[PDB]
Amino acid sequence: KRSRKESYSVYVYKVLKQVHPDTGISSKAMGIMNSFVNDIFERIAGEASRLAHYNKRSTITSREIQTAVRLLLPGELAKHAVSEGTKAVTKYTSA
Amino acid sequence: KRSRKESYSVYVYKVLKQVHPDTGISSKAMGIMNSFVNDIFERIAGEASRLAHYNKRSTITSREIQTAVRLLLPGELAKHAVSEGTKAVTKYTSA
Amino acid sequence: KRSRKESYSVYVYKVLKQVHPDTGISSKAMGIMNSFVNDIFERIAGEASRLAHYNKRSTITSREIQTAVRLLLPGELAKHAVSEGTKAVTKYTSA
Amino acid sequence: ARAKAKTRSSRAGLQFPVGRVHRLLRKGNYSERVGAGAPVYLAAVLEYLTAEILELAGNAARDNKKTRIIPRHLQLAIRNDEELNKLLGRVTIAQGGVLPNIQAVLLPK
Amino acid sequence: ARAKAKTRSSRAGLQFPVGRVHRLLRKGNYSERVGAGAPVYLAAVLEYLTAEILELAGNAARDNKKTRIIPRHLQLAIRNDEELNKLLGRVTIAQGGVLPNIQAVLLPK
Amino acid sequence: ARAKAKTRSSRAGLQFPVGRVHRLLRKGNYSERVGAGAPVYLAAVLEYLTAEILELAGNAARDNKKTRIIPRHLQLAIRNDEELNKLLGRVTIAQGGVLPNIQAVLLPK
Amino acid sequence: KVLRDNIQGITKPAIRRLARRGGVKRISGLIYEETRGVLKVFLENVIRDAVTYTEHAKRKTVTAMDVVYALKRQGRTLYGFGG
Amino acid sequence: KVLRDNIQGITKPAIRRLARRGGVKRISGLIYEETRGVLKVFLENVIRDAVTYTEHAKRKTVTAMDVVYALKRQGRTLYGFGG
Amino acid sequence: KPHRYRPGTVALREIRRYQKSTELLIRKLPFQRLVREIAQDFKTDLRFQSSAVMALQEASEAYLVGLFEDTNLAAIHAKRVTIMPKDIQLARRIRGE
Amino acid sequence: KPHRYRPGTVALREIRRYQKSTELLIRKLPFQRLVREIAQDFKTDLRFQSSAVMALQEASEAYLVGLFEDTNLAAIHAKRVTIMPKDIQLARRIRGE
DNA sequence: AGGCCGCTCAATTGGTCGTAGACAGCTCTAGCACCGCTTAAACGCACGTACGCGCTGTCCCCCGCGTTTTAACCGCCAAGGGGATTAC
DNA sequence: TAATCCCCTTGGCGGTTAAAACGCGGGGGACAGCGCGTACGTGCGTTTAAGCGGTGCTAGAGCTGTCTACGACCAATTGAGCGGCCTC
Repeated sequence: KRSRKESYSVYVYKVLKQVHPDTGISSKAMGIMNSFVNDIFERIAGEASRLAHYNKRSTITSREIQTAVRLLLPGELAKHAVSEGTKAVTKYTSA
Repeated sequence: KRSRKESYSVYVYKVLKQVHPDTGISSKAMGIMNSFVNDIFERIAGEASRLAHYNKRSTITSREIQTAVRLLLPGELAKHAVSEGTKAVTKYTSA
Repeated sequence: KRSRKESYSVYVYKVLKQVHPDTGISSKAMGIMNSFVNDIFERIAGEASRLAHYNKRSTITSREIQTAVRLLLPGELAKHAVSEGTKAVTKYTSA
Repeated sequence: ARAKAKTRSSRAGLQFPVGRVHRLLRKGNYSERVGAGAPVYLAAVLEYLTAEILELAGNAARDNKKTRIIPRHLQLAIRNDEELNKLLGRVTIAQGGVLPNIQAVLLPK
Repeated sequence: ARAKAKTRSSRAGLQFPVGRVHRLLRKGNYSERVGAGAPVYLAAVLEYLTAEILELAGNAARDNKKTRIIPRHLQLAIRNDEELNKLLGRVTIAQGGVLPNIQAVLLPK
Repeated sequence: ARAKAKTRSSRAGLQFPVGRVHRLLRKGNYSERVGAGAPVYLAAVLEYLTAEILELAGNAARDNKKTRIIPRHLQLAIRNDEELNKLLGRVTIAQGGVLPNIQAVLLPK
Repeated sequence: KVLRDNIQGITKPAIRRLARRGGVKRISGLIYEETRGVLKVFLENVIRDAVTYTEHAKRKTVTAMDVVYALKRQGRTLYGFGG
Repeated sequence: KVLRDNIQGITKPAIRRLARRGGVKRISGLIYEETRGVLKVFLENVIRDAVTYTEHAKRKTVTAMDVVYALKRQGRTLYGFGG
Repeated sequence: KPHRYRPGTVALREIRRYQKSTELLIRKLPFQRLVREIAQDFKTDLRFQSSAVMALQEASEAYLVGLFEDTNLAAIHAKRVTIMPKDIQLARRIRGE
Repeated sequence: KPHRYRPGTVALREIRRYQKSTELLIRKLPFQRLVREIAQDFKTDLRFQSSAVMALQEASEAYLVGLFEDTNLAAIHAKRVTIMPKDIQLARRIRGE
């Protein structure tokens, strides 16, 4: 065999079957969404590091991530992301 | 009672009087210099972090910094900086 | 059994490999370097001796050599020459 | 005597790997400690964007009567969402093509 | 009983702090570990860069018959150097104004 | 017993021998007593001058697709610099040749 | 204490002065309101980022460092204000 | 061993087809050579960084992932080749 | 007769006079009032460091100057000197706004 | 009489087709040789993954099409249907290059 | 500004301890080189036809040159907000 | 997070033109209809090297064992470097 390389194949596929059970996906588009999730993850991660620097915070919390979302994400994307993450963090807080 | 705020005043003053003993300075010019040194410092530092990540390096060395110089710093300034940096690490290893 | 003959070989080699790490050396070009070093050294030393005579100073310091550079070396190079000389005496006094 | 090893993505009711994102941020040099809800919130945001994009991609595939996600569909979906557009203005899609854009001055009388 | 305190900035013979730049790189969360030549190389680069900045500022001040650097001199120093311009194309300067720059069509005849 | 010694060239951080230039000044019959900054100043001047001319020779060698310096490169480097020509107007160079120089009346048409 | 029409507080001759610093000789009548609108949009974006910073900083006073970081995130980095 | 002219290999009808994809209806004959020049400049800017990555990687074979790094540095991030 | 310069002469004098100038071209108090005005919409009772107000002032001034540089490049591209807001919109949209 | 289209019609059909189509419009192998000859201009005897060659390709045509969209914006701002290189030079200055 | 005086923190050093990647070295695999058949490319010349822009004119639109006025600016005064600092 | 304090921001006030504002003569600006040399799209056949497809191989890409450089970190100690001030 070879070394296992982490990718986002199965999670994107689960989410796809959540939104579209009936369809397929090309591997080229799959690599594009891998690049997408890695790129946006890097943008938000760097922005959260910037704000943790600005507030002199040694720890990046969901407050910082929410601030970075409100910075980068436009308008309704930002507020529904806030709603989704808030619902998720309440469910995880309630386990 | 006050808290110290660190700035690069005395070093830029030193090298200014080294290269122009007769030349004065204004303080807001020094503010622009502080903004410059922090700006270029964070550019080079972020690029060095990127190169450490790309080549799976947990340690940022002079090779990373020189690579970042060839990337960001264009052309002639890059070659001069390489030259005095090579001199600088050389005399540093001899010291 | 032979006797040592001194030259300026390794220093010009070091300087060339600093400014051009990949450039080679022909031996008679190196003879031109040794003769050039000896020639310019004798010119500046004679000028320093004459200035020491004319100011009745029995000691030739960096001021005499600086005057000699201002005299013999024409302009733009002489200005740069004063620049490394000032930086060198500063770093030598600091060391 | 440990209980069942449950997954934090399902603890959030979500699909994106919470453990992977938290480990990446621990190894990404952004903060040495990461707040507990930070990767959960991040994965929720990532899944929300990914879900809406995949929904648009499936709808665009259905629009051109195809059943498979294509990078052309990704271009035609993301570049036609203006907030995703200025979210991703300087980002290139491989083999995505371009938006159908004719200037009205280029069209004949 | 102890080695004499002789700083690494003096070891470089350079005025920029090896120690302060090193601690800002370590604190700046770029990697937990940093090679020894990295901050000395960086400080050499920074001090050299500021050296040509100070040269151009000095000649700009000497041109406008003032002995003191004003940010107008900084404007004239930065924007008249093509590599510095490529370094600082997107950088804004306080109270610097612009280059003396008129297009040829604006002149009479 | 004894402090470990560095050369004064290393104390300057310059490649030219400060000690050798100092002894050739003291034994060259120019002054019986010599100030301390004089030989380091002169040695820095000489090293900078040789650095410039070696840079010029290296670029000239790269122009002629030759890896190694030749005295033809030295002749081209000296005679094509104005201030170096002022330094070496009366200096003869072994195996150097001359500049490629044809007067305008010598050329046809 | 409420303010209503201070976009007109950036005066027409101030617009002319800025275009002189921009080197603009002749300025149409349609220019000024469009400049007001685009500067309004730019300011809205910048102080939106700055207000986000300030509420994330749990502060009430807008600071110039927040202005600096907001301009950095829009690729309009400013020197000379404590950055 | 060496090659002297392959910038000609980015042919004139290829430029024409791209300008059709770019939406150009009429293309001057002066367009093609200067478009070759500016793409030449851009590819030099990219590949200089990519080579810098490559000897920073101690490799002799150029990979696509460093091309992605160089493009992301220059603000022209490409999706479809990462990892 | 009173002295009258031809149209554009005083314009060019303003060109040279404000390129040599370094001072801010906006009145300070209405600009501060405007930033308080717009920021009150996003968050109530906001207070401003005056230095932050002049920072916004100078940054906005230079951003507008860069905008009019792009604009009059488009105008000399468009063989005009009377710039019109479509030039600014061209500069913005080619810049990506 | 053999059939012939009026000018712009095949240009517009090509415009529509390659806006619809997504494929590369340049031959891959001369592009690869150009990549290698400019590689040896920086470092001789480099080897290139084919994926790197096509990745550099789609990056190149995307950059190009962005410049040509800006070129059409300038040309319609220059009130024209035929582009000239000064449009591209203008757009290159507008992007800050 | 700058230069001088008082504080303080930071920067270093010696050692120590953990560890990172450089180096060697294998291996195996895709890039490279070579070879062969096909036809898209391409390109080049002819020609139809539309392009860019300028002359003249034409219509109108801010620019310049004032006067008036008013509130911005500057100087002065009172309030307290909150920001930052220390401790828990 | 509590306290708090102090200093830095915010509101109020009195004049003062600086700045805005309004208006009017006027030259310039923008630019369209038509013209006119033009410059390039389009046809379409030909050439050739790209494209496809088919082989051989080892350069180096990538993976694996070592090992020593290599550098972070703590107590201490110092010396440079910043807060403060005043002054020419």
